[PDB]
Amino acid sequence: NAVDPFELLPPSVILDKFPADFQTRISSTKWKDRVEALEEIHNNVLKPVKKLAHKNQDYSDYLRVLANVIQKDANVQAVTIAANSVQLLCNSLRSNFTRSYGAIVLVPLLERTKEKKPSVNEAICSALDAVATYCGFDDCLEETLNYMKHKTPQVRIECTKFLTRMLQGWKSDGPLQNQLLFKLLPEVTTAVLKIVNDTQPTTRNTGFECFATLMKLVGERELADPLEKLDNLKKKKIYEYYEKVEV
Amino acid sequence: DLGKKLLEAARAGQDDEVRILMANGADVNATDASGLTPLHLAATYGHLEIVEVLLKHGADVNAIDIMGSTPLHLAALIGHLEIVEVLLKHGADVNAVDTWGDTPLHLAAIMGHLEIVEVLLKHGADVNAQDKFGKTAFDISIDNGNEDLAEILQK
Amino acid sequence: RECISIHVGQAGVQIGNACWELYCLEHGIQPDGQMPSDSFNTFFSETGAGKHVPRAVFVDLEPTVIDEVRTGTYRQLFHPEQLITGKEDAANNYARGHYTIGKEIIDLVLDRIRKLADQCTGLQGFSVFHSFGGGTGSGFTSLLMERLSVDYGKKSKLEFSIYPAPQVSTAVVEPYNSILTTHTTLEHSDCAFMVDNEAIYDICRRNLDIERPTYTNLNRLIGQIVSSITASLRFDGALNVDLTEFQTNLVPYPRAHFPLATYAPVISAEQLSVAEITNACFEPANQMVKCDPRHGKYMACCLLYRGDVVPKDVNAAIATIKTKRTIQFVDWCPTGFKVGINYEPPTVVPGGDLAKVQRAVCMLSNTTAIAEAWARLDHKFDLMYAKRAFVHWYVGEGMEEGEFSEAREDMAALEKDYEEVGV
Amino acid sequence: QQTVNLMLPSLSNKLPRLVSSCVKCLATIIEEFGFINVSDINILLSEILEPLPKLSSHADRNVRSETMNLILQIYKWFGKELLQELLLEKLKPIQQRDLSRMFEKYEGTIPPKQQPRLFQWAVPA
Amino acid sequence: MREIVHIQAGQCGNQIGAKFWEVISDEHGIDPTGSYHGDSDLQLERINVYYNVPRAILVDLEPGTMDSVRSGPFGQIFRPDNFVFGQSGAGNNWAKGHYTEGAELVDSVLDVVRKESESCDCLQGFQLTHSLGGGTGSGMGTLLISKIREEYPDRIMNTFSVVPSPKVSDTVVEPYNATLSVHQLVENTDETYCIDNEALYDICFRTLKLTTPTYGDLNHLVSATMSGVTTCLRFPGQLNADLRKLAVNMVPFPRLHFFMPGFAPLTSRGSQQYRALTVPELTQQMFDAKNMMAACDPRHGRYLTVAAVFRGRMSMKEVDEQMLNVQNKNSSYFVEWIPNNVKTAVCDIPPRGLKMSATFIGNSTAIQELFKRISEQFTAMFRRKAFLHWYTGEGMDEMEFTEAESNMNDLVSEYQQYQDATAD
Ligand SMILES: Nc1nc2c(ncn2[C@@H]2O[C@H](COP(=O)(O)OP(=O)(O)OP(=O)(O)O)[C@@H](O)[C@H]2O)c(=O)[nH]1
Ligand SMILES: Nc1nc2c(ncn2[C@@H]2O[C@H](COP(=O)(O)OP(=O)(O)O)[C@@H](O)[C@H]2O)c(=O)[nH]1
Ligand SMILES: [Mg+2]
Ligand SMILES: [Mg+2]
Repeated sequence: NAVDPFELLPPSVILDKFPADFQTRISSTKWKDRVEALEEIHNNVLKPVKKLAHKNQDYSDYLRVLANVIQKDANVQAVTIAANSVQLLCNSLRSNFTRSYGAIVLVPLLERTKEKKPSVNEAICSALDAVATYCGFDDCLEETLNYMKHKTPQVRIECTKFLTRMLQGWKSDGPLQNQLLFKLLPEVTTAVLKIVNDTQPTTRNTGFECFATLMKLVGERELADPLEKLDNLKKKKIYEYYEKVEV
Repeated sequence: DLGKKLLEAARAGQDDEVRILMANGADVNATDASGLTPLHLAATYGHLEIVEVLLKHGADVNAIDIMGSTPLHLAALIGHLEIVEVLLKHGADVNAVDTWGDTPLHLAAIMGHLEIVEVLLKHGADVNAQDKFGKTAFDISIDNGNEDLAEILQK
Repeated sequence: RECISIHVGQAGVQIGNACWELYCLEHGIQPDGQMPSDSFNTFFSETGAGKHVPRAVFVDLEPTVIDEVRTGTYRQLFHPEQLITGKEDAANNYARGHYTIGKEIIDLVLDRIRKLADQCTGLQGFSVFHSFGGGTGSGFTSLLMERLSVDYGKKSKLEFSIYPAPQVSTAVVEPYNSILTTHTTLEHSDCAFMVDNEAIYDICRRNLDIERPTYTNLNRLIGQIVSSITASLRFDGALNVDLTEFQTNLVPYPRAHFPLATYAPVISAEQLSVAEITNACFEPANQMVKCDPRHGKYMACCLLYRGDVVPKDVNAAIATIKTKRTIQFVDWCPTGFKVGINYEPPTVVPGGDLAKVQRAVCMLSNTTAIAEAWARLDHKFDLMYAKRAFVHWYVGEGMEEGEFSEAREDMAALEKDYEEVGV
Repeated sequence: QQTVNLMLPSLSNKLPRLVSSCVKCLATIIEEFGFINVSDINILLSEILEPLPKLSSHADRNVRSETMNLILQIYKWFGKELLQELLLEKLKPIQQRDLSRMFEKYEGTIPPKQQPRLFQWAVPA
Repeated sequence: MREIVHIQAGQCGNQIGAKFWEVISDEHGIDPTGSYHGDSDLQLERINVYYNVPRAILVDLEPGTMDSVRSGPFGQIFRPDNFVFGQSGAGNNWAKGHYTEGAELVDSVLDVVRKESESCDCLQGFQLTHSLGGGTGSGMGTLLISKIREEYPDRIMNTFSVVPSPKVSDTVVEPYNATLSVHQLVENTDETYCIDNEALYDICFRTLKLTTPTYGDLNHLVSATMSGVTTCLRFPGQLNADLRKLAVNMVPFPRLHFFMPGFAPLTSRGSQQYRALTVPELTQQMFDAKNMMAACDPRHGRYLTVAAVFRGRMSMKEVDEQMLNVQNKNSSYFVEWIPNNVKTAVCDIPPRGLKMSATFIGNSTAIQELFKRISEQFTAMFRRKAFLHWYTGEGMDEMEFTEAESNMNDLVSEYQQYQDATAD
């Protein structure tokens, strides 16, 4: 007995909804112009709907201006309401963000994990979770690693927590020649150890989960090689999470 | 609603447009969401002519809101000495209490409005009045290192 | 601040004619729309050519009545897109007005309302004129009111219901239709002035001295009393200057929003004092709804005088009645009688059986005795629904039988709501 | 599906007693057979759910009454989370109450364990 | 709700049908050529209802009836296309009219019905005149009704069905035919005026003192009744204006839609009357069972709903008083659980040859007496199984008779239930 996708429900189109005074309001110098412009389409145009139009709808003009703010916009509020827009698209339009869409917002989002305001990290991470659950691990696996290597302490801990989030919901079943194994020891492990051996404890402690969520996926015997090279003292922290963690 | 426009004006402080709205018979004691009359709002933000205009048109000088705040509370909190004496002259409740147990004397003492403290005191403020936690205006001066206020409270 | 009026069914439409006839005489507006002469533009808009058009929609599921509008004295006054007609009427069936026929035209009607609301800048709300017992008046209105609570939800809506009366009653099922609309229109109406056609009949037989009144007779009397209530909105008085104030002054409970209107004086065309007319406001014979306020508690009370009136005479007549009668109020009321005056004289129609009076008054009072009127409908309803009589007509036009009971419980609950306030 | 797909258009006919009836007939080709060996069930569910709003607001008492039965026979097989997302929301509140009252009186697993009637190939199987 | 399509089927159908067109053509001021020679706007205000020329379709398996209509007075006015006639006759066999011969022709009729409906601004419904003891008027009429009911389900179906009586034809199969036809009407029509030949004879014989009434004599009473009940429909007026509103305020339970009509004053064929009756006199021809067109005693049952139509110039004040009087002075005869169940309407244009008149349409439970008579005659006939081979030979099943018998008895029981009902 197979199940249904409830997604069969007819789709809705939002392109006609946008107003003429939208592009200039988002591309304005006055912060409240931008905020209201974004906030309007979120509360009026996206939040109501429950399924966007798959057929013949190009959002990669709208999505690249959400990225422009999420990355560069100095107003943390305009970021927050934008990443919640990005999530809504990726959520109400599942199976759309194959590359052009997903990749247009991916590396901007990972840059902005730098934000430490709880509400904002909430919105950015949850949107990263959206682009992941419908594009995992297309571009994110590689680019997530890149930003674990980044200089800002916050982006390290948050992009590593991201790999942890993704890894718990990592999916089967090809052969064991998925993108995770092709780059497992070469890249994933070499980069997770950089987190495990960070100067900060709160950083290191994210690596300890992100390594014990890794062993859970790919066998505590396969990775016993870099386990030995690790401190006996760090080892029992890694094992601590291994015993609690589920994927 | 004409009672809601009179709140917008009395708050933001457009002295002239109060007279316009009141000449259209607006409710002088119109309540907003949280029970705040225009007299509350003008007394918070220091619009002396708007206070005296509303009072002489029959504004409830001792009106409370959803939290038991009278306009004299809010004037003594923010520190509007001009308005405090206008309210008191129009029969304000010098020893009014709000939901947290504070009197206007509590708020003027906490915010360091020594000039308003003395005015309230001379209108028969309760110096020994306590709040929820059990603290008087005198305890606040002891707790807040304000020897200038301790002397003004025992005068 | 431009109020839009809506007229549903023959009752609304034909009372509408009487009111806009009377509005145009009070404002010196011509049948062709011109004016040789602001506060009155609450109700009328203006053409570039100096023509004053009502802010009104006329609706009927059948041409006949609205056809006479647009081939009559005031055919030029309305834009033709304002007068909307279907073809099959509701046939005294709320179900057809609300479900079967009403859904075929509701969207056209809501669209034509948007065109009048788009011309308006600071729209206040809606005045709605309709019968109770009529199928269109009950069913379609209640539908339109539901949809106006969506498309204009954040603003006021006022009812002018025609309470049914066997002396002019066209249908057996008018109790059903009354209950059904009052249930579904209860949540969507902010205030509602009932008009008992029996009282208007009684008044016209006694004070206008007519043996068998016609509908024209009833309208002239009703339109006079409607004008008295809307005078504050059309001439910029002091009291009830906008639609919110009606709820502020008269409605101290969302559900209990049914004021009793009393109008004096009604003088045949074949002068009284300020005191004499104010005493007649507490005489049941001149009420618009037949009940006994002496058996009930007042939640509020407004007096709308108009004409040759001295503000001191009013205060004397008030003190007289506040001292020399026992008008019981509820304890949680401001027990102050609100007043407003408009010095312009009551206009009558040239030819009317109603005479021009020097001064006049219309007392709006939310008394609990108006529950008596709901009891009379509820009883008639109960007798027929006990046998499920005529119910197949409704159920066969898209209506669930349960809706009858859900409505009856809402009327029983309303009768309890009136009781608990008055004890 | 092929039988269902052919007799669906008749729901949109003038005569009520025909749509009254052939909604009863649709509902009992389901309660006795059911959806099995159906290529694209999603496409089929959409095609038979599409008219159910209008049918449930149809003038005829019978057309309505016999549409709540067809609703139940779809719930009786994969309801109610799905039908409340797709169809319960749109019906009169009184209606969706009766449908819930109808689901309580229903006992037995969410998809029926055994069909009251089997197909051609299925019976020998 | 404007136009009404009229149908007449069978001999009786076209007889009382043509008589009806004679009466209301005069009343509306139309001549046999089809031209207005009236003198009042109250006449052409709602002429669009029955006319375009009548909106009338003429039907019979008996081809002779064709000529009996056209050779009549207003026979020239009817549209030639709207005559639809068979080769042979049904010969008092309901099955021949409903299943065999009448069914073969019914398509041709529906084609004309469609044609006349096609060019209607807004149809109200239909109007069929026919007899129930016949083969064509009953069998093909009821089959026509169902065939329209399913082709036009958003419309009213209104019949003037005349009941057979031994006093007018000694044919014993009529109880069969009328029972089978009532089994149809209770399921297929919104309202049915029960014209009883038993009562038409008893009025022509006893009240009008005619020793041998002819069809023409009975048809005079009918045509005058029909113009009376259709007065609301044909002239401007507030109350009971269109067919649906009438049925809404007349029929509280779908199966109990058989009205007992009656009107006043009862006149002979072209006789002279004294001083126009007074309003209280007219009013006192309601319970007066000698004015009922159905052979039933209103005293023996209860009125569910009543419609009164007063025609002529008179005091609206006095009519209201007299009707409000007669209701409460006989309060035990009007059902209590339907308040304001009696409705009165006035039309200023009186009928032809009378200064005042009053028609009394009533849904009285006493009508069960009528269905009792038909059923007892049916059962007496059916228990001995007489003449069944006629019906069965035409494809009918013996079971049908049992179902129609039982279904009419359920109809009688229902009337008896609401008669004994209480408000308490
Ligand atoms: N006072 C007054 N009452 C009226 C007027 N017109 C109708 N009524 C009353 O309204 C009630 C219902 O009649 P209508 O309003 O005409 O019915 P409707 O709204 O047109 O609905 P349908 O005709 O069934 O489609 C009746 O009881 C009448 O007595 C009027 O012009 N003035
Ligand atoms: N009142 C009246 N009754 C008739 C007339 N002609 C026939 N009947 C009755 O109708 C029944 C016979 O049916 P009929 O209409 O003649 O047969 P059809 O031609 O097959 O419909 C008997 O009960 C007759 O008494 C008529 O002109 N007037
Ligand atoms: Mg009407
Ligand atoms: Mg014949």
